[PDB]
Amino acid sequence: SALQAFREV
Amino acid sequence: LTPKVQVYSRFPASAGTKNVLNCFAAGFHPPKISITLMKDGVPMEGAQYSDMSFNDDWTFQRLVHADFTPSSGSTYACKVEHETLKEPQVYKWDPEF
Amino acid sequence: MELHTLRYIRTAMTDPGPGLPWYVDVGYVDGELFVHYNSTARRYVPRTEWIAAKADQQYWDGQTQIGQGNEQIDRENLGILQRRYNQTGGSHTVQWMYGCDILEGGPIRGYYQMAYDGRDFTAFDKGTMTFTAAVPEAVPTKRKWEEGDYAEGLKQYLEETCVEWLRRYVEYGKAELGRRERPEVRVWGKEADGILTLSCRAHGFYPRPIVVSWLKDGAVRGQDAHSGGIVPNGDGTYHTWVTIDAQPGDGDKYQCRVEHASLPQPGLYSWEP
Repeated sequence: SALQAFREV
Repeated sequence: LTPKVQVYSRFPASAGTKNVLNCFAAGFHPPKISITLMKDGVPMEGAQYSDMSFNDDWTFQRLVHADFTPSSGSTYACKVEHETLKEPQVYKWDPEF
Repeated sequence: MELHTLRYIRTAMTDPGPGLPWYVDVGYVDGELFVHYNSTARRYVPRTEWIAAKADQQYWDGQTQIGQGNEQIDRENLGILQRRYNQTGGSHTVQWMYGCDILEGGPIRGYYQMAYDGRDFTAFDKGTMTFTAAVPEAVPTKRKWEEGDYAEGLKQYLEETCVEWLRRYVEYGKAELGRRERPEVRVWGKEADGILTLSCRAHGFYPRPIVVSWLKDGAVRGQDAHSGGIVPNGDGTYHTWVTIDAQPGDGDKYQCRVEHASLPQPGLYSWEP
């Protein structure tokens, strides 16, 4: 499974 | 970063035998690029463009491949255009037959 | 020892080119492409027959949701980074690479890394539970992400979720990932300007690792020998070529040796007339 990014940079 | 390009067939080639012509461009940035398989100075039909990828060093790469039957009387090449190149660069296939 | 890898990569581009998606997103098991998402299609599709066969609709819909989420955040990231670098327009890219490696089923590596315009930007250091700033412009990202305590969730993904999925995928694709395909090898020669250039080309091998050497007098000869590295075919197999420059008339003194998992003994090949 991919990971949903947790926060923008 | 300029593309590094190789042109090769799926199988070792022979006249009149069905095959696939590949053109692989790698090591480049930015990702925008034009890669075109050519026979006798005309684009080959039926070209397929593999999903763009990049390597562990972040540099981009693209494979283009087309089914073909190589002819002894013809010359095959890959034409590449990229922002790093002032003019299109043509890479010739060696049939090795 | 049984090694396996799961790697996800994604790219957001300001200038993909005419007709092309600005966001592309792919996954690899043991280096073999198995899923693809882009911003035009707005879903993940299979790229191997084993994931197509063994994954159900819930899997695809769940991955699609993640792809859409990541597309949205990377669009935002492109804007954030352009402002941080004081840049308008032009060509820019954000790239991510992350995943896990397992050895005899157990995790041995987990990574999560970003590049901006092709240069390292930030990486997770799972051991210290911090983020590295490769460049000064990444220091605000390090700060934000450390303050937000995201390391715990990322560590859990890399050590648990990623590993559990990689174990499942290796089961789904066990026969395909473990297969061997033998190279078809051809030696070819061309003379020009007083130099005989011999080529040894290996077509259609799997897996990817190979050694192709030119021998003379029984010995591997790297002097004047040049490898093109290992490049892909359309079909999940690989290609390589190695040349060596020789004196005209010396063709019969050279022999190409091919070492590959498919070949119980190395292949040996010479230049025919």
